[PDB]
Formats: sequence, structure tokens, C-alpha cells
Amino acid sequence: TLHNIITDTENVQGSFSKHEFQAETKKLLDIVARSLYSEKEVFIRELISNGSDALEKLRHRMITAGGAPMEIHLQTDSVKGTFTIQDTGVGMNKEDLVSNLGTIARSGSKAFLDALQNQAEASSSIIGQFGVGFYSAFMVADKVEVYSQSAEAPGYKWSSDGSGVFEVAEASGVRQGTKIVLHLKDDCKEFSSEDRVKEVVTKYSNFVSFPIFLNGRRLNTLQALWMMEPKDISEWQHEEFYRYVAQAYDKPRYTLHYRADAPLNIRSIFYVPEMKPSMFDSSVALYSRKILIQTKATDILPKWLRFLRGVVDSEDIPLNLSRELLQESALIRKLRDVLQQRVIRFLLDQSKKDPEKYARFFEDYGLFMREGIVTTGEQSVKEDIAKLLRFESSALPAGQQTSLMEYSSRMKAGTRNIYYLCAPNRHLAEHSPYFEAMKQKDMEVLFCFEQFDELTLLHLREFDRKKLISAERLSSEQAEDLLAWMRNALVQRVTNIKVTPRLDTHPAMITVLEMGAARHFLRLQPTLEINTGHDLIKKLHALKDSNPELAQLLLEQIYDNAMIAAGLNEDPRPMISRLNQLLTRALE
Amino acid sequence: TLHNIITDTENVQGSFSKHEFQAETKKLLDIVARSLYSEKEVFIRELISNGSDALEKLRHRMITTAPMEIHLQTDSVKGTFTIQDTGVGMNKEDLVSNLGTIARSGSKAFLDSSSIIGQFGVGFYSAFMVADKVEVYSQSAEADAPGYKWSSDGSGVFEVAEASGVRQGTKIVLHLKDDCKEFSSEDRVKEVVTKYSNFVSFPIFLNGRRLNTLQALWMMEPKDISEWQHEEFYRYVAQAYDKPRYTLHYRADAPLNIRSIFYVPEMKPSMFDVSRSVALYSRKILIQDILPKWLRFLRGVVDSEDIPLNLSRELLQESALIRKLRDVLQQRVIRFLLDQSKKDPEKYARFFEDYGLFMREGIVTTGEQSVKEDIAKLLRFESSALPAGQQTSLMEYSSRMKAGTRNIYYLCAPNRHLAEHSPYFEAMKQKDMEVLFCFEQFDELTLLHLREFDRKKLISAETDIVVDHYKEEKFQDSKPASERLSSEQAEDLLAWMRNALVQRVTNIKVTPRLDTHPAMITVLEMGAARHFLRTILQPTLEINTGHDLIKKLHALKDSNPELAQLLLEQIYDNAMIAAGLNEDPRPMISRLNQLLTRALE
Ligand SMILES: Nc1ncnc2c1ncn2[C@@H]1O[C@H](COP(=O)(O)OP(=O)(O)OP(=O)(O)O)[C@@H](O)[C@H]1O
Ligand SMILES: Nc1ncnc2c1ncn2[C@@H]1O[C@H](COP(=O)(O)OP(=O)(O)OP(=O)(O)O)[C@@H](O)[C@H]1O
Repeated sequence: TLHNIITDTENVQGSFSKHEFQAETKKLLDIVARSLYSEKEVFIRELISNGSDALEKLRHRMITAGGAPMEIHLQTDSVKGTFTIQDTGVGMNKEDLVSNLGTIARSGSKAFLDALQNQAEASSSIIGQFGVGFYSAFMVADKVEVYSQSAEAPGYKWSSDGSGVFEVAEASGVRQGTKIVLHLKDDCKEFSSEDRVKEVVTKYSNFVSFPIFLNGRRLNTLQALWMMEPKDISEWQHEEFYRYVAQAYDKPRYTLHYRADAPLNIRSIFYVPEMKPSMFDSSVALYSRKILIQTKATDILPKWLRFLRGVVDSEDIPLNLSRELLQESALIRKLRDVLQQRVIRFLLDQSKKDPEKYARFFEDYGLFMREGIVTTGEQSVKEDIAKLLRFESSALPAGQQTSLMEYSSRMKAGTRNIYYLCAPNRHLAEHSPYFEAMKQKDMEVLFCFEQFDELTLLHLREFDRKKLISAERLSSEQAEDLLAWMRNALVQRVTNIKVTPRLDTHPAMITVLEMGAARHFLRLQPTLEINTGHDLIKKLHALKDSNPELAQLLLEQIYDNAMIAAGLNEDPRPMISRLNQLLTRALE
Repeated sequence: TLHNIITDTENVQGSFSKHEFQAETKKLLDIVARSLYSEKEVFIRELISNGSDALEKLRHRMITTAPMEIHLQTDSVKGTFTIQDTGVGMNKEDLVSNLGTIARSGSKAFLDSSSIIGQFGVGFYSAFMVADKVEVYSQSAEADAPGYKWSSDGSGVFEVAEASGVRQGTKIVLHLKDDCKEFSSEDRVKEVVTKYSNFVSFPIFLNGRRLNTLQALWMMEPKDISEWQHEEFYRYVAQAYDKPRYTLHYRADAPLNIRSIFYVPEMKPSMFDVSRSVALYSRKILIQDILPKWLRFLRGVVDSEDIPLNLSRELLQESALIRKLRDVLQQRVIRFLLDQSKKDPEKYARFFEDYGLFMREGIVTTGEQSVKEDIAKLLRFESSALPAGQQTSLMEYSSRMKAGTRNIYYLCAPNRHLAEHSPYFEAMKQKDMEVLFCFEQFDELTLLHLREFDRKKLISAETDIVVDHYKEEKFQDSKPASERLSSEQAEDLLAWMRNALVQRVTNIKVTPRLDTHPAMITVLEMGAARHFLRTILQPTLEINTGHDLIKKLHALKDSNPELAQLLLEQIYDNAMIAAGLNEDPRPMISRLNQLLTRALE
């Protein structure tokens, strides 16, 4: 029932020829100047990047052959519609003008990197690699003019329109550096506006090492903090940087400055906002050699760590030809694993340095850990994230938190079972029929009140090589006569009316068998328990026959009071109208 | 004060020399095979699309009969991926010019329909990402041509030799490198085909078995698609098991080219996925926002011939068109959802009950006022001029308003019975205005961010009651003066209440606007006060001197003064609960139980 035509029937017949690969140049220029970048505004990023490379080469030459400042200069002409950019770097002679700008995929900045020592400072700051970034000017310009003056012993002019030809001629007088003039298109006249160009520079090239002037005014007044020593950075510097990199306006409660040299080069700073996120609403930016690649990174961090803010910079991460994506690499997948373990080991340290501060962190961002244990499919990671979880216990007072490592610490030496009971509040967990069995023979049980706590431990399955298993006055006849009267007035409200001695001050309480049904009600088969020794109960027994219309309101109120005290009713607005009627009839 | 270097000073000296742009071919192939495509798997997509182009060149050629299909074979033992199509094939000249030249595309000179995927001329070189050796056997059409074998290692050179036994078409054999042994697996290759090339207009065979290629339903007439076809297509693009309750098949040619299908799942949206969706295609090939954040519940596919692709075929090149395309789709979905309330209001009442949280998000998280009001047309409330259970909208509220009115009054309550008997509604019934009833949790937060609708201000009932104090309090009680406390008995009672509620209320005043309730708490910005408590204030207690509970409170302060204070604290708590401003209602049960005991003798 199969059908395939691929068969080994071909054989080499005769001799063969030899040819080299070619390249249609006229078509290739159009590819770079159109179908390469998702935005037209990219040309500003590349021309500034090519200028910074020219500035870095001159700085490196002045180390051994030391001899004006550096920095790059821009200018916009809103009338003629021209975008001009000029650096005062190394420049280019006539040979380097025809070789570099005239040949696609040729990058003199790449050959410069391969000739330097790997310890040289310019070896980790040159941006060029491929050799096509310059041709992004033809995407927004009908005519490109380049003036350059080399640092050796005449200036030249490089002019082209992007149609497969260019002209070179002498010029005078060209300043030491390289000047580029872009006669913008009609649909690209927005790039002659000082405001629009300023928006583009602050997006990609805001952290260039050298100063950047726009019509005579400096822009990039911001320094890359992820490149400095974590000790020489003050707290007010991180607070000022977090508001920029995260587009927020508060202070980062946690700050992680990670610097590693084992997988590639990691110069990253992570933040945790102090304000809790909500519905009425950036992420971690990806830089490479101080240039923005992705505003919201996708491959370097897991999904459950998207609440982190900051920036991750890598000098040797495989970049895409568009400089806005990353290549599929085993180095990037291992980078995500190292970062996941570092953030876990970092938040664990904050839980020991300040449990009070970590408890505030787990209340706001605790849902991300519960999301991580469920989403991931690696069991060793599910237990690494579980070390961050916090729960209340049955053998501990209310309001105090403990970890799964603390629970396994206090367990009996002859047992290896983690027992938990996920209930709404504590009044429903302490009065659980499945917990009362674990209160006699068995010992400790975890109380998980937070949302999505059940399926988190259900997807956790195993922790610390151990299983998590969900642990799931009035006479004797005067009460029964009152019981039979309460069941008839509460037919379709509760399913069982009991009498228990544990009440004293409260005339009633609400206990529920299954806690999964208690959450579905809060999205039910309650058990109303009555104290035959309370004042309101003995008044209810005496008013069920003397004033049945008055005892009907009291019964409905005692049930509602037990529902509120049990957390089942948090908005007692429906009872206000009936409660006011009870007070007036009780104050006659 | 300024520092500029650029000055018009350069002048051309001597004549110029003309040159031609050149290309470094050895490094061009290195860029394609390493730094062009972000994911290695796309080499299967490019080779399949090259076979679909060759088959389309034969489809157009057969109309001046042979099988037209694509075959894939995986050899995990020899580490070999083989693709063979029965298309036009290439002669010796085509093998050297089309394949041996970067950026050269024979699928461009073929011009003179819209079923050819080839464009740039570099897609064939995507095989070198995963293969050390590429063998290509091609046979031209019925013509004066023999068979040939195209061979290359991927480094600068290639060899072409004549071959026999070359079937009509083209066969490419990829000797996979050890880095990419995943592509010699049948399961892995089938994942790549169904991802990118699941809508190819030709059959695809993998190791002998025919792959279930689907049909591009977004490129066909809507009136030729049955409900059962939209069911099966929704279960694929959304990867679901249910069926869509709504189906929008929107096509357009102005101002943009749009060929899209949208679905609304009949399942309620999982609350775990809301805090934690529509594909994009082009020429039946998968491409990887397009819809606003509040429309993330919709599932489907959007196609547009006006969206340019990049070289790697994974990026959209017009962020302004994407922003314009997003607004056009938003207005269409708004009209589509508005037409669903007209045809079946009961079904839309279910959809608004399951997805209404998305429409409220799109109103709060939007800066444009007109977008706030366009989405607001989808909201549904109940009116005080309509029977219980009947839903209405802001549009229907605006038509009922008289010529003199200029505001839209609304009231938020848990259910209908509380809104009809709310103390804030009894004060509104003295007016002749219509009041909307909002029962959802985040309805008041939405109407505060909406602010106005159709130049009419949204005023909550609790706010309008506070404003009338600063105007003419020309209202009258529901009971005659014989049933109320006298002015001497009222001031004597008001002074005692200010002393027992010193630091809990700003001031206490009498109001003639209550009938059933003894008191109510009024705050100016009541809507924001309820939102701020979801983590004191300046509240105002307004008593009803005709209520039996207040008249008894005036007498209790002289017969049982401690019982009167416990009652006053309870009236304040009840007025705070009914206002939605109550904190934790559990610590008050103690005083309530103690108050009910002393009252019941
Ligand atoms: N402003 C400038 N001053 C001096 N040299 C320059 C300038 N701009 C470009 N060049 C030279 O021209 C060459 C062409 O660079 P091109 O922009 O084509 O690629 P790249 O910048 O090296 O790398 P990428 O293609 O990744 O941007 C570079 O190697 C560089 O040495
Ligand atoms: N299997 C095949 N049979 C016959 N002709 C082919 C085959 N594959 C490619 N060709 C021809 O050789 C040319 C080589 O094109 P190539 O695959 O390199 O890029 P492209 O598909 O034209 O461009 P892009 O992939 O960027 O759209 C094509 O134009 C096509 O006409």
C-alpha cells in the first residue's frame, strides 16, 4: 500500500566539468537594500556601527603608533531631505574604498579582528562581521556619497545610486575620517527629521562607547552598566538603569549582576520590579557588543522567568544576518540552562539573607514558579524550582512559611511521603475530614492556600526522590428538635447539620469534605455544626415555636455568619438587607 | 553651545573612475549556510517550495498528464535526506546558471501565476546548513536534452556530469553532516513538512506514505466552506478538540490584501492561559503583533500579499502596515462581533460571559478614545427601564436619552436584586434618569477608563449622589414628617453619632433619599475607592430619619447607651459592606453575634 519513486537508478555517464559559484551582483544589492531587515530605520544602526568600528580601529592604531578626538557626527536637512553621518576614525584610502564598499560580503573590520590578539580591547568591540551592512543606505536613499580621508600620508569621493555601479574621484578638503551623505527617498523623508532620527539612535545605538552628536547636541549620555565591575556600581546607578532598560518608574527589589566567561561571554544584569504586575499592562533585552539585537529576548531565558527585567550581552553569540535574530546553536540552549540555575541559586540566597523580603517576593511573583514546574518537562528542573516554593504547615502556627526542603527535614526517619492538603483558607484546612485522619496517626501536612497550588504539586509528582500524596445547656432531645427544624428551613443550602463541642464563642461553623469542591464554589456540600451551649442557639430553640418568623431570620444569619467566618462568603452584600430586618425585629 | 563638525567643504578634484560592484562568493555561501536562517529545519521548506515551483512550471506547460508529486526519503543508516519532484527539471545550462549563481532565480524570468514561491534566488543553498555533500540529478522536459548530475561540497566549486536513468524531474540527495542527524528521521522530517509545507498544492510522499496535506481555506470562497470544514480546520491551526462557536472568513482587497479566517473556541478560556495565537502564511507557506493584545483569544490564519518577507522568510518588513493591518482587522472583528449580537443575542450573552474579560482589557489598556468606544460597543449591561434579565448596550442607552440629558448613569452591584434595591438606586429613582446595571467584577474599572461614550460622560450612581449635595438638595423624604424624627431629635442624634465615630467618618448628615435602608456611605470617587481597596478614606454617613432602625437608635442612646453604640457600629459596618468598601468581613462577625445576643434579650 506504499508508493515511492526514489530509486538508485542514476549512474555517472562520461566526464564532468568544473565551475565556481557565481553571484548576480545587481540582484544581490537589491536583496541587502530591501529584503534583509524588518525595519527601514535599521540603516541608522549600521552606519553608526560602521563608524564605531572606524573609531575603534584608530584607537587601536594609536596604542603602538600613537600620534583630534573620535566620536561620530550626524546632521539632518529637512529641506533637501538628506541624512549625513561623519566619523573621525581611521578613514579609507582609495584602495579600501573600492575593496570594501565595492565588494559585497567583504568586511575589512572582520579581517581586522582576525589579526588582533584575543586579549586586545578592540577584539571585543568591533561590530562588523558579514560585509553587507553598509548597503542598507540604498534602502532609504536614491544617492549615496561617501567622503573619506585616510590616516596615512588625499581624500576621495565614493558616489553611487544603488544600481550596480559607483564612481571614485579625488576630493578636497575631506576631514580625517569618513563622511556619508544620504539623499533620502520620498517615502523616507521622515529620516530628515531631528526627532525621528533621535528616536532611532536611542533604540539601537544608545550604548555606543563614543559620543554621538545630532546637529551639534550629544545624545547617548547613558553608559552600559553590564560591562563594568559589579562593585564599582552604586545602588542609585542600578535604580536609574532599571527605569530605562525596563521602561518602568519604580525601584528594582532584586538585582543580579552576572558575569561569566564559560559559555561564550555573559555580561548581564537582571532586575525584579518592586511593583506587582497585573492585568492593566517590556522584558529582558538582548545586546551584542553594546548594540541592541532584541528588545524582548526569546531564546536565552525560559518562559517562567519572563518576569525578570534587564539586559543580556554576549560578544560571541551567533548572530543572524539581520542582526535582530539569533542562530540555532547548542551554545544558546546551554546558556538558557546556566541562567536558569543562576536565577534559582540567586533567589535562594535572598530567602536566607532576608526571609521577610523573600516572603513579599513570593506573594507577588509566586505564580511564575508554579507556572514553571508545570510547563517544563524535565524532572530535575521541577525540583530545582520547587526549592523556591513556600507553604504553610499543619505543625506550624498560621502566617508562617516553609519550603519543601524544610518539610523533608522534619519528617519521621521511617517515612518518605510528602503529604499536602490544598484548601482555600485555614479554617477549611484545619476542619477537613481528610486532615483529621492525618492529625491522629500520621503527622505533618502542608497547607497550600494559593491559587494553582494543587496541579503544581500534581505536576511536581516527585521531590527529593520522594512522593507527594494529597491527603484526600441544651439537652440531648432539645437539640434534636432544633436540628429537625434547621434541616427543613435549610433544605437546599447545606447537606448535613451536625452538633460538635468545638465552638464555644461561635454559635456555628462551616466545614467542607472535599477542598476541590470548595474552590469550585469560590469560583458545594457544607456541614453546619451547632454548639448546644451558645446563647444564640438556645434562643433559636426557644423562638422556633414562639416566634417562627423571627427565628427564621436568626437561623439565616447564623448560617451566613458561619459562611463568612469560614471564608466561603467574602462579599456579604446580599445579607445586608435581611440583617437590618433582623435587628429591627430584635429591638422591639 | 553647539559642537558640529559637518560642513559643506568638499569639492571634486579631477575626473572620476567608473567601477562595478562585486561580491565575495566564497563568503556569501558561508553567510547563507551559517548566518542566514535562524533554524536549520527550514532547508526542507526551501527544497519543497523549489519542487512546487518546478511542478507549477510543468502545470503551465502541460497546457500548450504525467504524475506531479514530491517524494521525500530518509536513510538513518546512511544519514541521507533525498527529495525528488517530477517537475520541469533543469538542462545543463539551467544547472549552471540557476544553481551555480547566487541570487539568480529562474522562477523570475519564467514570468510572462501567483503560485510560484521562488523569488530571491538563494533558497537552494539552504541545504548546506545540514549537508556536507549535495547531489542533484535533473532531466529537462520532452526536448533535446540528456540527464545530468550536479555535485558540490559547498566550498566554491561544483561539477556537472551527464547521467543516465534520470527520471523526469529533479532529485536532490543531501548527505547530512553529523551535526544534523535529526533530519534522517521519518518522524522529525514529518514535523518540518506539516509545519511549513502543509498546504502545498501537490502531493508529498515520505518514505512511500502520502502526507495528509491540507487545503488553504483562507484562499477560497467563504460560501463554499461548510460548517464541518471549519471544524476540522480550526482543530488544526488551533490544535484543539472542540468546535468554534463563531467563524469569520474575512477577505479584502482595499486598502490592503487580506485573506484571513478567525475562530472563537466554544471552550471557556482557561484562567491559567490568560495570564500566561493566530498563524501567518504567505503563498501557503508558514511565516513567523498582527492582532491587538485583547484579541489573543481568536485563532486562525492571516494572509496578505502586501506584507514583504525578508531573505530568511521569517520576518515582516512593514511595521507601519502591520500597525495598519492590525487596526483594520480590529474594526472588522468589532463589526463581526456586533453582528453576532443582532442575529443571536442569547448566544452572544454566552460569548460575552466567557470572553468579556478580553473586551474589558482592550478598553483599559488603550490610549485612543475612539478605540475605547469601539470596543465598548461590545459590552452588555441591564437597564432600570427594562425587565430583569434583558441585556442592553451603550448604543441602546444613548437612543433612549432625552434631548436635555447629557450623562450616562450606571450602577454596579453583584446581581439584579441588589441593584434594584440598592440604597444608591433609591436615591436615583427620585430622578427620571435611566441607570445601567453592571454585574461583573471589573465593570466599574472598565467604565472608569472608558470615561465617556459618544460625547456623553459616564457617571456612577454613587458619584452623582455626592454631586447633588453641592447643588440644590431639592428632594423630599419617602415618608411624611409624622413618620420621621424631628429636627431637634435629629441634631441630638447626629451629635451623638459624630462622637462615637470620630476617626472613622469625615461627617454624618441626614438624607431624604432613602426608603428601605437606614444608612448609606457616599464617597465622591467611589469607583476609584473600590479599586484602591483591591490591594482610611473620607467617607460620609447618610442616615434616614424615617427608618425604624434609626428612630430606635435615637431612643437607645438614652435607654441602653452601650447597646446603642454597638448598633451604631453595626449600622456603619453594614453601610460600608453595601458600599463595597468593607475590609475583612470576618472580625465584624464577633460584634454582630454579641449584638444579636443583647438584642434578643
Ligand atoms: N565610516 C567608515 N569609516 C571607515 N571605514 C568604513 C566605514 N564604513 C565602512 N567602512 C569599511 O567598509 C567595510 C564594509 O563594511 P560593511 O558595512 O559592508 O560590513 P561590516 O560593517 O564590516 O559588517 P556588517 O556587514 O555585519 O555590518 C568595513 O569592513 C569597514 O572597514
Ligand atoms: N527541483 C527543481 N527542479 C527544477 N528547477 C529547479 C529546482 N529547484 C530549483 N530550480 C530552479 O533553479 C533556480 C534556483 O533557485 P533557488 O532555489 O536557488 O532560489 P529561489 O527559490 O529562486 O529563490 P527563493 O528561494 O529566495 O524564493 C530556481 O529559480 C528554479 O527555477
